[PDB]
Amino acid sequence: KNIESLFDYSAGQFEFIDHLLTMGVGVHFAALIFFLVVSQFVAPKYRIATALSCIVMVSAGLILNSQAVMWTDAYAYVDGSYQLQDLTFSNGYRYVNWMATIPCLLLQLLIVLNLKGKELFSTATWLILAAWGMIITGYVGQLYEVDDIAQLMIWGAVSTAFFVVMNWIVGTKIFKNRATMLGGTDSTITKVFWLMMFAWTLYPIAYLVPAFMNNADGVVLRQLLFTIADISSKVIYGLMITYIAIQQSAAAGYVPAQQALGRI
Ligand SMILES: *C/C=C(C)/C=C/C=C(C)/C=C/C1=C(C)CCCC1(C)C
Ligand SMILES: CCCCCCCC/C=C\CCCCCCCC(=O)O
Ligand SMILES: [Cl-]
Ligand SMILES: [Cl-]
Repeated sequence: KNIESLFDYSAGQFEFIDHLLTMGVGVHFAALIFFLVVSQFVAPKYRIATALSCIVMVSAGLILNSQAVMWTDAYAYVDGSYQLQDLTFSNGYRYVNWMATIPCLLLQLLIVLNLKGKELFSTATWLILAAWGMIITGYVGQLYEVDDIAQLMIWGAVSTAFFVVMNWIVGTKIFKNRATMLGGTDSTITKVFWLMMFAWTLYPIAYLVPAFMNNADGVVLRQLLFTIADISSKVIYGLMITYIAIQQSAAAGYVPAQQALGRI
């Protein structure tokens, strides 16, 4: 049901996609160790924001690892090209993983925005419901990326509605709570918003690839877009969230944070 299954791949195409996924694994698990070691310099009220980056690194790293092995399982070099065998490859498992990873990305944002208690629980709940609506409708949509492009487009429009509303909740909370933030991170959090708008928008572009580039090179392009998007939305994002957490920790008087920033 996926466009990947439609084509044979050149050695170059096949190996490049393998390398993209493998590099993806390496970057996320390398970042994992960084987040782990810097977590001790985060104040208790923000430390979970850095823990969530560890959780996202392993979750994302595992899905990329799984995709890479699925890729090599599904294709074998036969008569001069990589051809589909008995096992299958699908990006559908990425969508399932987003059900977990996107709530984690959203939660760590709410934490460094200094949301607490009732507002935190209510905002997270609405955000996660919007996100799940987006992911589920998008998942249904990509079931038709070969059979019914029109249906892909309509489910995509519904998903985009959830996306836009989710982004509005995010922006509203960011620009409202920006003033509460310490150590100059009121400025930093503004860049985080724009990073999210940029990086998360790469995913619907990848979703539309079967509509505007239904060939083997389109398959490469989509994996390339996912790679840019994953690294930006999880790793670069996580680094900014952790920076914000440490900076606010230091400004709040947490001595390990002050000491850590002092060494650099
Ligand atoms: C780490 C993974 C992330 C941040 C994934 C984000 C995914 C999206 C923003 C997906 C958006 C979609 C649309 C807005 C329309 C087409 C269907 C989706 C689900 C690909
Ligand atoms: C934050 C951005 C992270 C970027 C990650 C992607 C790094 C590698 C990017 C690709 C370089 C272009 C490779 C040339 C493609 C050759 C075409 C092919 O062989 O199929
Ligand atoms: Cl604290
Ligand atoms: Cl993920």
